[PDB]
Amino acid sequence: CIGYHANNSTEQVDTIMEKNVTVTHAQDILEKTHNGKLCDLNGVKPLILKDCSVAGWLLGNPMCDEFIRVPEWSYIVERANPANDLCFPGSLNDYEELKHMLSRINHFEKIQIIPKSSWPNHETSLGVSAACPYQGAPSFFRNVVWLIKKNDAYPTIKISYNNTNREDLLILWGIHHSNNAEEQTNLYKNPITYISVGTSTLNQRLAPKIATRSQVNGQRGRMDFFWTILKPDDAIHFESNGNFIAPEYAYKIVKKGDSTIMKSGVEYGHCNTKCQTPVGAINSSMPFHNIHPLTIGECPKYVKSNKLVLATGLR
Amino acid sequence: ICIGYHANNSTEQVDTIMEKNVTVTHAQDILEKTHNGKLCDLNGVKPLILKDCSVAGWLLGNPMCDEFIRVPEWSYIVERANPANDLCFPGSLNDYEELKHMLSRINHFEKIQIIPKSSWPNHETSLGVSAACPYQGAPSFFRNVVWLIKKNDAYPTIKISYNNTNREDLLILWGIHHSNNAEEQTNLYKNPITYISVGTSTLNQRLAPKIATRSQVNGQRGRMDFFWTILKPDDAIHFESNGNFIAPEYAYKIVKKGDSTIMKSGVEYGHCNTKCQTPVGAINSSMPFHNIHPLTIGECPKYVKSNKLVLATGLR
Amino acid sequence: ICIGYHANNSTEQVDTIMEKNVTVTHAQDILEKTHNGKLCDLNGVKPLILKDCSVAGWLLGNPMCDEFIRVPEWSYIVERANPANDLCFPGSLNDYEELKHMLSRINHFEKIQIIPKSSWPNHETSLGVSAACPYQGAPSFFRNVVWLIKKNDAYPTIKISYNNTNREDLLILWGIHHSNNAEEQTNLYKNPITYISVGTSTLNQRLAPKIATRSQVNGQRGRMDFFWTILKPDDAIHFESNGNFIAPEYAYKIVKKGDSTIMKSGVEYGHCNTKCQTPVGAINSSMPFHNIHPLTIGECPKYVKSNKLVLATGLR
Amino acid sequence: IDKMNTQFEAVGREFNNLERRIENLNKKMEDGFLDVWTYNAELLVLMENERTLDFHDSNVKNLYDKVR
Amino acid sequence: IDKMNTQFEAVGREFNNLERRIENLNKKMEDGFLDVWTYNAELLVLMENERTLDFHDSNVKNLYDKVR
Amino acid sequence: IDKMNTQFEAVGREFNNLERRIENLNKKMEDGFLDVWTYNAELLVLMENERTLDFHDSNVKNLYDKVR
Amino acid sequence: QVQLQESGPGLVKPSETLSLTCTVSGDSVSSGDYFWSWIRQPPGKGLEWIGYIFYGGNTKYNPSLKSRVAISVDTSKDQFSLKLTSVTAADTAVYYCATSYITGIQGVDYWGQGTLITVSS
Amino acid sequence: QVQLQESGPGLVKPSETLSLTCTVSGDSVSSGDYFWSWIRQPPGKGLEWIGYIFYGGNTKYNPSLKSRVAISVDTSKDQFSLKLTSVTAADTAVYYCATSYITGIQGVDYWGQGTLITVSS
Amino acid sequence: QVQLQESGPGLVKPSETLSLTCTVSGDSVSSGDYFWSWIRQPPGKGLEWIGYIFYGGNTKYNPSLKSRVAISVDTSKDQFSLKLTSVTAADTAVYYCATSYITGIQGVDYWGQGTLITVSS
Amino acid sequence: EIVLTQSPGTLSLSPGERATLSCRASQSVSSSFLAWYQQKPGQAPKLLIYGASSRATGIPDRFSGSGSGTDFTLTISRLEPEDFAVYYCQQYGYSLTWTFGQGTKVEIK
Amino acid sequence: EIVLTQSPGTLSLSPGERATLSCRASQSVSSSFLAWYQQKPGQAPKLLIYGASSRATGIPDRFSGSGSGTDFTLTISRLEPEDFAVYYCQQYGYSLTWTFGQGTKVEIK
Amino acid sequence: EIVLTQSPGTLSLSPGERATLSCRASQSVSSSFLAWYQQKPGQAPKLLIYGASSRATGIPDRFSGSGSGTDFTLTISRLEPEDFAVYYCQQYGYSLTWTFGQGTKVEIK
Repeated sequence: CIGYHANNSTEQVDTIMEKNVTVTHAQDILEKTHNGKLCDLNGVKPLILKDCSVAGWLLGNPMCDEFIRVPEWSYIVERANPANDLCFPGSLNDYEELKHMLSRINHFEKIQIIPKSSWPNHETSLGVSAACPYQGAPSFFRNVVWLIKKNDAYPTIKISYNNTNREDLLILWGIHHSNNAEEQTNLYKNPITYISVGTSTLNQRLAPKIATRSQVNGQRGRMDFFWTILKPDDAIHFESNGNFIAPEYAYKIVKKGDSTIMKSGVEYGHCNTKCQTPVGAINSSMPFHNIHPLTIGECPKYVKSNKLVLATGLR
Repeated sequence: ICIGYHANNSTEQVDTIMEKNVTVTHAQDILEKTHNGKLCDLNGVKPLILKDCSVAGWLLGNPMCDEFIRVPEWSYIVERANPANDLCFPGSLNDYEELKHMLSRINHFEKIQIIPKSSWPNHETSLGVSAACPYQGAPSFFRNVVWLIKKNDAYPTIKISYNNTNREDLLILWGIHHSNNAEEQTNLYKNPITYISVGTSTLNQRLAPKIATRSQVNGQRGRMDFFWTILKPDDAIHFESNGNFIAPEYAYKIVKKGDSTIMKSGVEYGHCNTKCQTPVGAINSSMPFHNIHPLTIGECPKYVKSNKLVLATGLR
Repeated sequence: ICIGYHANNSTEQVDTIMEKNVTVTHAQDILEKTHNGKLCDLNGVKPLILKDCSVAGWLLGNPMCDEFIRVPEWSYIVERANPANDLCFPGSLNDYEELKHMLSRINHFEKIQIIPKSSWPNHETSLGVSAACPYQGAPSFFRNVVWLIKKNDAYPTIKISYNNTNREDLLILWGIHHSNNAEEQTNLYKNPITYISVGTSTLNQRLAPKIATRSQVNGQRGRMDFFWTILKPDDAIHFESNGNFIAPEYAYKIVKKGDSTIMKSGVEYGHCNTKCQTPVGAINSSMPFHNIHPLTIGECPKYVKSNKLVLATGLR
Repeated sequence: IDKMNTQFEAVGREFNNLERRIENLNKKMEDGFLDVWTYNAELLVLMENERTLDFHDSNVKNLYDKVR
Repeated sequence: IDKMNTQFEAVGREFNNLERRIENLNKKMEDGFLDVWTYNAELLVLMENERTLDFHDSNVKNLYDKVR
Repeated sequence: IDKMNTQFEAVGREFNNLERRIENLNKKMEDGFLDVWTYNAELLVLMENERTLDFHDSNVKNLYDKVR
Repeated sequence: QVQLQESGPGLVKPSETLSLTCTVSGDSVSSGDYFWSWIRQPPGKGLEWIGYIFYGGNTKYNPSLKSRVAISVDTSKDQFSLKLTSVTAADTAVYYCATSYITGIQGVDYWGQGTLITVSS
Repeated sequence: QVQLQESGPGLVKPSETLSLTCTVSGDSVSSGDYFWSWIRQPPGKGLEWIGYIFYGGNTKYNPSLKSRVAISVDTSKDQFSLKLTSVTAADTAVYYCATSYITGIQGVDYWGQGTLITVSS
Repeated sequence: QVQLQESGPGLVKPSETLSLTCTVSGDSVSSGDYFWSWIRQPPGKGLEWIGYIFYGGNTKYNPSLKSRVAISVDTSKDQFSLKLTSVTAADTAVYYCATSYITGIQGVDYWGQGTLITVSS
Repeated sequence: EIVLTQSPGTLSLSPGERATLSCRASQSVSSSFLAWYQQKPGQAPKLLIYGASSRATGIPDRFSGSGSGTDFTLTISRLEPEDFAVYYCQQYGYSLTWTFGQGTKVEIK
Repeated sequence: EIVLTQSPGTLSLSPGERATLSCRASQSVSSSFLAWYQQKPGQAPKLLIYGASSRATGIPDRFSGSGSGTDFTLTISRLEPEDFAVYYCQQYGYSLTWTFGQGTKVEIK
Repeated sequence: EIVLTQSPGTLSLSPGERATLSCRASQSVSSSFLAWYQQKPGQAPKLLIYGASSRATGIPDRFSGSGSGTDFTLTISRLEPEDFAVYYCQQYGYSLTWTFGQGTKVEIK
């Protein structure tokens, strides 16, 4: 006799001209299983922030004091609409570019670039606010200093810093917008103020805005923050006459590569993979999937389908 | 006895990869090339049609376009290319493209009077006409905004606020005016140095006028700048100005939930229903490819740039 | 009697989907992997070659780029990577990338003198030289712009205008200087507080200088800011400045018909005729795939990143 | 024939004269998608008709040889 | 089946409310690529099963007629 | 072999340091098109050579059986 | 700022027309922000209105001297002229050129100098 | 700027509680930049501290009158009130209303006017 | 603003070289906006020019002393010194240190104090 | 046709006192559309007051005015030897009928 | 519990001279977290000096102050008819121990 | 080699009058590249006038200057007990030959 036979299994497939044929021992190339746990990439372990944002972490939110330092990482995990964020209303200039750059940093370290004792003619103690409390008493940030009049005045500030290290730095500072004319005299005697910051490739001048605004978190004032990067020989120069939030700590980076942020709330795990989805981790060998489009790393393609089954089988 | 052969007539020549001219019978096509060249309706909700005006001219109340007051709800916008009327007074509208993108697909549009014209006891609201926006031979100005000038000899500082007590978002427009020289300012606003400061719970702004000599467009050596904002069902908006202020009178109420685009065409209107629309005409085809026009609004088949997508199912 | 065969003595093995390696007679390829390493023409018209200067240094008259005084129309631009000369004086050019995109594919380039050097009776035009742009051991400056200085003790207000009477568009450039302290200003321009203002039929602008302390690049502790615009056949341009002015001398006349990009490479010139050009070398092929270099100007075949695209027509 | 399809692709041109680079990006994307879809559509037929005709030519003889 | 693959595509959504046009551009690009890949995968499996199945068919009959 | 073609796809890299996101978008687009074209090119030959060897080896026996 | 100047014939026969010329220095006639008008003054009587022309071609007239009046604009030699027809014996008076603002109108600011036109045979 | 007014009852029998009110005019009680406090002053003696409340629900208390003290606030009528319990003979106090800045804290500058309370049977 | 100081040795035997030094305070010697020059003065006669060096390595000389002149700079200790050879009897110098602006050049304004060099055996 | 009439015919005053020139109307006219002038022989009328009581640039502080509705009233403060001329009321507006008055004069007591 | 003691008990002065009222401490307090007051009968004590030594808006030039560490002082420079009242020290801060002193008075010689 | 000669040899003036010191030239020197100096014994010459008539910062309002092309001049207006020194011409430029003159002196009558 002739022919080949089989009597086992049940897997029906469809073709371009027929739509239901029983295929024996078929196989699939569609990824639809996953472990619902957040795990580790190729060596470098992710950065996990529980209830803080990037701006709150970098600037030293009092409620997020646990994240003192982390050596190095690959990407970032952050919940949707984190509760803490900035305690004082305001904004951070070029927030998205900073978040793009902070991903995939291969060296991170805190150093004291301007000590607290280098302000002999100013006041650095009574700069606390009631919108950033701590254990039932008012407080403020940790990496920045709000400077106000010491005796009765506010002398012009001319400070410079030379980058003698062998690595780049990330420096942050800010400005304050008041409520009316009578508020400024209580903090900075001078009525008309400015800031001026200059580096080799930077040039900037600012001035505050005074007006009436609504109430957010019990305050009608605002704050604006900025950032820059300097090179192993550059020097940064500051000049202020008022409304200055001077820096205390800077950061050291090496900046090789780029990545993105992840928004999810899944639990941590111990795995090794190449790509990660906001719902779980996948060790992928098939070239297609339908789990979730947004991804970090090398991942198979998105098809929006459930029935990719071809393999082989007689009859 | 034989087999086949039942093809007898018709002529529907087609081609293949390794042979280029075969006479296949009862062929078929999946290329869309026939269309009804008329503008029609999209899923029941009728689009908005402006005949000879621009979006900025409509929203600001052009005196040459006063027939459009009632616009309940729509899907897309039909605006003829190179519209004539437009802004009668030269100038610009800040972030025109963002507003144009967002204004498409509004699910509730309505006009309300937020600041009545009797709410300025110490200013002037009647001597604000211009010769670049006429009306039946007499000079006029826009209708949704108010241009304020000095009343007796002065322009007292303005401090006005509005609290949103409705249950919908609102859209608000105001502006600034740029003079020509230093003599013009005194005849309108006594103060020589002016400013505007507008602040909300998420907004901050301060502006100052620019004074210089420029060219002539429509017999005016001056310009005008406009702005916009959106506020929330609980928030408030505050104003302050020492001069050069175009105060608001009407504000709109919107609901959003959607986004679309703008169609630039000049074709006639008709009674119809479809899913997608092309500038030249309408189409109601289910075949997956077309040839008519790339730019489209709605769900449409693909663009191939070809004429001969014939597939057929014939013997011989 | 048999059928088939006529096996040759070649070796052109190829691959399939269900089989890996079979001997193919008289194969063929559609993969482009050869080329000539030289720079030649594009459909007859010849590109522009700058050796050791940048676009912002050619369009302003770098002292060490004087070989380029007059060049007719062109197609694209060849600029060496990390070019040396560039702007001798530290600073920046506003909207550099838009201008760079604009300058590609210009169909008429010419130089005209729109403001002669004798048109400044009450100012100085001979003391504006710097040690950061030397010339044969003597300090110099650009050749397309004039740096203005007080004459006796004063910098009177400049109020000049130019009406375009030619039947072509023009490109105009100017700039502003940023001092380093409050004594350099009084040693150059008597007025402590300065401004400039530029106005056309479509453009408004007002700027002020910045005074501060910065680091050292090329010896100097100051900076320069440059700008550009285009005016229409019958429009006009107006200037007004109280100080810190870099007045224009020459302007460029263009017509324009398209756009292209710039090429960064260092290969030698050639004489050919190709539709498309690759930074490493030229290519004159008709096959639809290649692997040389993705960046290209003109109509080019596709990028596949592979080495063995062999299709063939071999028996057995 | 409605095997796969798309949904709600609003297309327009909203860019001022100082954003020519983004307009060039949009034009490049549209031209690329045009190329992919024209190649796919005009090659799908060139292989569908051949197998269709071979189907016809194979059956018009296998049904014959059924007679034995 | 691992014939050609991709390399390190980091995907996200980083745009504020004043840059909605660029977000629309990104969404259009993603939808287009999804359509390309779904069409390609579906048609690849649809044509692969037919040739698989008739390869599985003609072989046994030529195995039969080897006996001549 | 020129069944499909393109026209004037001038390309480059003209983006600043503060516009890294648009550069990332451009790189993603280029990589995607690379993947589409490499799949299409590496599959239009693998399925072609096999069917190239169909009327290469089948005509061999039908012209034989012509002799009857 | 504007300055005006007028001159014309000093005697015209009845039933024919009448002509005047007004020349401006400083700004242009195409300013687009002015009210170029005409005003009469019979000797021993009060003032009167004849009509004005502003930017474009728009114009208005008095409901007394309507069918016998016309104001035209010429942009070459910075002039605008008036032509009154069907003259009667009761139309002898001084004549005036006037100007006014259109946004924030404040009456009539600048005036000409005057000229006498007497009609008889 | 802020002005204060307290009023309140005068006589209370022993072993009962004590209740005062403090109205705020001008800036709202939901300001979020002030220290609403209470300060006593036994006649013939010095001053002392009781406790304050600021934005939120955060309070602090003196470790002398700690168990028998409570300060509460409301936003409707713009008031903050005090409820002293377990009154004794040595609890006569001219209760004040005081305010202070929280950022750049200076000395207390805006005070009320005073009200006398006597406890007896 | 800058201040200069030269000092330097004194008597020198004939047919040999000569050497001075000039140290600056305030602005650096890498300023790139100055004309560091040398000017001599034969006693009982007028003044004379020798040459200057500005930013880079560029230099110029007076075509009378050209062969026996050399001006050099050293950024370490902020000095620029002069080396004149082939000294004869007619080379008594009171060599000055002078500075001048390079943009908007005015007259030379900031000079040193003066030192006498006498050559004899 | 809004006819405007000036109530006084001729006023003779010694230097020092004040004038009570007043011109009424037939239909009520707004207070933002009125003006006052001064006419000297030979030359042309100039502007004194525009609006209802606002003063024109150059006019001294002695010249004042008041009125609203239909009745208005001009008032000079002190008589100086130069003040002797003829004044006109005007009703400039956008009602398309600019009507002057018959005028009034002042001369020596 | 930071207890502040004021060294002077009662000072009687003729007009013209200066007062040397002082304020010791138990534990060393900072100089940025201490103020002075002035209490007149009935209304309240007001603010005189905030910080170590810095006058309050409205305070005349006469009133000065000095001191640091644990030993602060005060001075009235010139005695004028008005000045006769009772003054109090304060230790405002974030140490949760806002304790005043026992006060000090000045009356006519 | 632009040789410059100062025509006056020695001027003897009583206090009060003006000096007319001149400075000829061999080639036509521009009016933007010439200066003047004042040499007291010991220290140095110092700037007075640059270009043609622009005075130096600190120079009193008594020194003038004119001339162009080849023949410039000078003036001291009024004589004071201080003006006793030697003045030198200069031709600073970019002609690579900075040539001074021979000098001129003034002293008491």
